[PDB]
Amino acid sequence: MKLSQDSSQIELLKELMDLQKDMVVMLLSMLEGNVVNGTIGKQMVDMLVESSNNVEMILKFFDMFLKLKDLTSSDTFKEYDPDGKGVISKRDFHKAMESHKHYTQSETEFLLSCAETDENETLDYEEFVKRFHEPAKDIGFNVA
Repeated sequence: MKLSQDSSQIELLKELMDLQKDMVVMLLSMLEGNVVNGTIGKQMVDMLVESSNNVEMILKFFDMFLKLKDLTSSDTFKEYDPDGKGVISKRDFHKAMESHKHYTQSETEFLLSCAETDENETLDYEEFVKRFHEPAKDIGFNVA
């Protein structure tokens, strides 16, 4: 959450979320050959309950950045961006989100903060949904 809002700390976020993927992969390997009501499962569940709040935040992050692809693919946003130029405005993206209505006020504010716009207040949603959706789609599948 901290690095996503910042603009310079993008490669660090990529490295951190690659470390996250490798952690989840090791966790999956720890359950390889699992049995019903096993000690390893007991201990993983204990760890998850111990760190439940952090998993809550991680899951919320992944969900809000997984719904971004559906928002982009919706026809309401296609009306706002009639051509495939890949560039949309701040009002335009905000109104698209507010019509999409599946994002709360806090989620919309966080998305706007994580969205970087230049002097024209226009962002590239074709990279905004690749810098975040793809790592989310990659890690969250392993978490699931």
